[PDB]
Amino acid sequence: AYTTFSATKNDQLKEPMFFGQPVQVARYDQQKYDIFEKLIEKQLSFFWRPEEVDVSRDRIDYQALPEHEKHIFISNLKYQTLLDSIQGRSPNVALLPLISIPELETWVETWAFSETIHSRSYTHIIRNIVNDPSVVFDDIVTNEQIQKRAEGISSYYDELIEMTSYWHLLGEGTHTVNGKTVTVSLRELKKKLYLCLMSVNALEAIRYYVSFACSFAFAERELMEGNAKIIRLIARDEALHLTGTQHMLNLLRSGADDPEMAEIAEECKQECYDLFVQAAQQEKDWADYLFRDGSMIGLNKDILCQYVEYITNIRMQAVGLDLPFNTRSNPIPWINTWLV
Amino acid sequence: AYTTFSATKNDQLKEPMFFGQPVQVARYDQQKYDIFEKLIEKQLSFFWRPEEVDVSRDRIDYQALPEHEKHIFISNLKYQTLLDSIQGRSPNVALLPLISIPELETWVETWAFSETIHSRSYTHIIRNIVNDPSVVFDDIVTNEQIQKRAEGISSYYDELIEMTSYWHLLGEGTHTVNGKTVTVSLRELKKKLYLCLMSVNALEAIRYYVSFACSFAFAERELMEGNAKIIRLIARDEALHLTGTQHMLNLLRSGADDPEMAEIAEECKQECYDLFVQAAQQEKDWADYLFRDGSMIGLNKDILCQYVEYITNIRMQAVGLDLPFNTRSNPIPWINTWLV
Ligand SMILES: [Fe+3]
Ligand SMILES: [Fe+3]
Ligand SMILES: [Fe+3]
Ligand SMILES: [Fe+3]
Ligand SMILES: [Hg+2]
Ligand SMILES: [Hg+2]
Ligand SMILES: [Hg+2]
Ligand SMILES: [Hg+2]
Ligand SMILES: [Hg+2]
Ligand SMILES: [Hg+2]
Ligand SMILES: [Hg+2]
Ligand SMILES: [Hg+2]
Ligand SMILES: [Hg+2]
Ligand SMILES: [Hg+2]
Ligand SMILES: [Hg+2]
Ligand SMILES: [Hg+2]
Ligand SMILES: [Hg+2]
Ligand SMILES: [Hg+2]
Repeated sequence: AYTTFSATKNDQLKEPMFFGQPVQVARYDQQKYDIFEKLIEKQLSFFWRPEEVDVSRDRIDYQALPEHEKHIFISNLKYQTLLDSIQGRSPNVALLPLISIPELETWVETWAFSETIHSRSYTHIIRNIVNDPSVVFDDIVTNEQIQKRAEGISSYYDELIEMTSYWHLLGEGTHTVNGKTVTVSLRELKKKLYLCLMSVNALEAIRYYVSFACSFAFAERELMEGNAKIIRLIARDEALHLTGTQHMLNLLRSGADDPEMAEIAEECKQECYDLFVQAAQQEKDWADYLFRDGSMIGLNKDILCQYVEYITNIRMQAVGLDLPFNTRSNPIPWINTWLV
Repeated sequence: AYTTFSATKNDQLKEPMFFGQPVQVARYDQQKYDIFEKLIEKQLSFFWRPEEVDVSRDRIDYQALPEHEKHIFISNLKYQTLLDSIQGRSPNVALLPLISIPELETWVETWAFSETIHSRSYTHIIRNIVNDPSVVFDDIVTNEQIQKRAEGISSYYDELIEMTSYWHLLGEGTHTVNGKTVTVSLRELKKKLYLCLMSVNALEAIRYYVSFACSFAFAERELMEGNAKIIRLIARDEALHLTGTQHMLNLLRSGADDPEMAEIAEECKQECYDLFVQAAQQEKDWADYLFRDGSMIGLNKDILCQYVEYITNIRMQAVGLDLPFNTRSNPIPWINTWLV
């Protein structure tokens, strides 16, 4: 069913965002949704290369850090490297085979490309501060706690990729594959896309924002400046990445794009709620790992689930869900000097 | 099983380029083949935005152009837009699910991203010279001469993507899928990937350079200089894209990566000869439609035919194939100045 150039002259302004006919000519002169084209212009305007940032003094600062603080810093860096490794390849292998309008196709490619610049940033920081990089890169894959926090991210992507493969190969219906019946259903595939997309939104909206806080706390003490300059540039990109996912989900939820997608949003409302609360909870549980050997000036586990509670509430009402946490002002207003 | 984060701690230096474990950590501190790292570095240095090139006088020059020269100018541009539309998405959908070392994975995504910039520069040129872009864009999909010149490209990719889905889902073996026997072999998928790559090698190395010669012919008569600026930037990216496919193909042939690919390259050497002959022929048959309303003084079918002939021999030799055409000197040496 998938093709890299569908031979049908079709009207790309009238196609749904997903599961319509595959894009053939990449046009940018008109668009169903201007927002995706604007996010492409803005992300190209923000292009930056990690190597321009001097992180040489960070090697000295990290070495002087009080051990539990070296742990807080590198543990958070290791989790940041894991997320951007998944965000470099996955928008592309998971969403590109389903997009039917060109501007969202080129936005998903600009977004995945700015994710690999973030992964390149983390090699630039690690190699500069730790002298045997292999010690931190190999601990990403097997570290129990990084896997508990990231639990569930690969799963959503992988199930969507697998389901997409059945759909494109076999189409809808009940089929037999070696004695087993396999039912392919487009409604199910749309719920899977929807939940996947709400999970990417929770990843960029919440999961990165908790790590920015740990990086900028060091920056407030004039430590790890350098790492902070890079995390600032990354934070500016993520504001756009998050704008993109919020627009995609509000458009699907509003019924403006595919009527059936709005039905699915409403039916899936409780599972979205619980899934956001589980993402927040994983961040909280993580704070226990991070601050087990003691806290640092400006940040501890108490100020952190507070901040995760605050940021989850902001992101959840943005995508029209109900707030799970009791309303707060921002517990760490100093962070806005580094973010927005 | 395809996965976005393989749970196994693996030595990424010992994996093959293709069909080994899916990459989990995107690290850039070490590489099995540093040429892909050097190419990611080079491509990022060459970052350029189309929108910053002033193509306003091109509107006056194109207006002043005689009809048959407008035809030669727009047909060429319509085909280039079709190729980068396919090259923006197809590496990422077809190659990315099969790559096993991080440097090739990020080079394939930086390469695909530079193609969507080439697609975006063509919209910038088109929207500046024509009064309604849709008569250009809507003709591309339906132009039969464009689709005759293009035949082959979308199909190798879709076949490869299809075979990869059956392998990912079903695994190797002989299977019963809806009462039909479906055999999946990794050796046949390897051949498929290998010749997909030979084909990408032939579309980049040949089809693009023909289209460049037709663009710089106007520049040599001091017309279309804004378009000549963009095309010279695209050509500088294409030298990198071509080095990467010739290096992938030559490393697979050397038998230093996967031994079976070195066998595949030997066994399939005549199919690899034939698709280069077929591609060269597609390029010559285009000249009939390209100069159908009349030629230009230094640019006609015989000049385009011996240029295709000349560049096809240079390309085939660089990957160790036999030369099909009579050796000759460059029929249009003026192209050098524009290429470097
Ligand atoms: Fe990121
Ligand atoms: Fe992001
Ligand atoms: Fe290109
Ligand atoms: Fe190219
Ligand atoms: Hg997703
Ligand atoms: Hg997902
Ligand atoms: Hg934090
Ligand atoms: Hg943190
Ligand atoms: Hg940090
Ligand atoms: Hg939902
Ligand atoms: Hg929802
Ligand atoms: Hg959710
Ligand atoms: Hg290919
Ligand atoms: Hg191909
Ligand atoms: Hg030409
Ligand atoms: Hg060959
Ligand atoms: Hg070959
Ligand atoms: Hg000839």
